[PDB]
Amino acid sequence: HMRHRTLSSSPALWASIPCPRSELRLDLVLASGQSFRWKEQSPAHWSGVLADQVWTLTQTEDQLYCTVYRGDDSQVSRPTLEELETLHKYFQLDVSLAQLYSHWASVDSHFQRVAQKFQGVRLLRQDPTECLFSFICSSNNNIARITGMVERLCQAFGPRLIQLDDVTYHGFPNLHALAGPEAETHLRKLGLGYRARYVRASAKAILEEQGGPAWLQQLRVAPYEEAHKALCTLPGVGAKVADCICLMALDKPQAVPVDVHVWQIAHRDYGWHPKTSQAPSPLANKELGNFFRNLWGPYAGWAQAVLFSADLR
Ligand code: NI
Repeated sequence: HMRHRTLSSSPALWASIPCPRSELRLDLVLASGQSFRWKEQSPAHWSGVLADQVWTLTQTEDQLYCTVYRGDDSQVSRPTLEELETLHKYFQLDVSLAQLYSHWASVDSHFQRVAQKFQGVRLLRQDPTECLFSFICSSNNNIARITGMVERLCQAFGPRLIQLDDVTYHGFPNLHALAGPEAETHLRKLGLGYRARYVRASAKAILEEQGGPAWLQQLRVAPYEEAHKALCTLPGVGAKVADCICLMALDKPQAVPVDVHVWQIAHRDYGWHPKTSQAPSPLANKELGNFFRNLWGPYAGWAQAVLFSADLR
């Protein structure tokens, strides 16, 4: 029976990445919303899956402490350099948040007030497949419910990696696993509802009509507007979901997902109304997304995430 680690209960198995807490708050970032796969299994210790490894992460004011569970295969040891470089990339630590916050507050009076309390909110750089199917599950859904759908989906379809205490960790499934003749039926038993059909159909579509997961990497290299349009050809992927994926997995920092909640924030906190009829809609939604890119600049999606974190708490 292997156990989740804490920094005190096994110090020899942890490795540090220098990182001030003003650049990264784990409790604000790893909290369900961007990813649905991290859980605080003991206080201040976040455990979750990256690719095919399980990690536990914790931090001081100055350091990000990391430990990785490779399975029953290897002898237990500290994270390697390359494994740490993965986390560095995952948290996009090359991007200075202090500078971004400063720039956003300079033209946005409301962001300034809000951001004081909620520093260290950045965007994870997520796997496109995981991101796509997680956000297909997000339509007309809440975070708690999405988290359950995603976990149950991984448990039924993805490979087992390891078990820690009562938690069995699964990798996110590949396209082929989600595309089969039984997939939708199974996913309905897991409670996805109508979302079940879109998961299977989008997996099939990518495989049969786009040339497999290599297509998702091409979108990572394509410009935001083309990637966004391409994603909107998938079953169940409209503007909000395409924008989520653009921002969180295809390196498009200007992508700004718009739904009824963003509409709320914008109207209440920014006084925004559409300069158009509106008797929400796709053109009005895009206008709101344009309002925020106009206001915040090319990292508008990142600024939005700060506000979404502040509102949720
Ligand atoms: Ni009004």
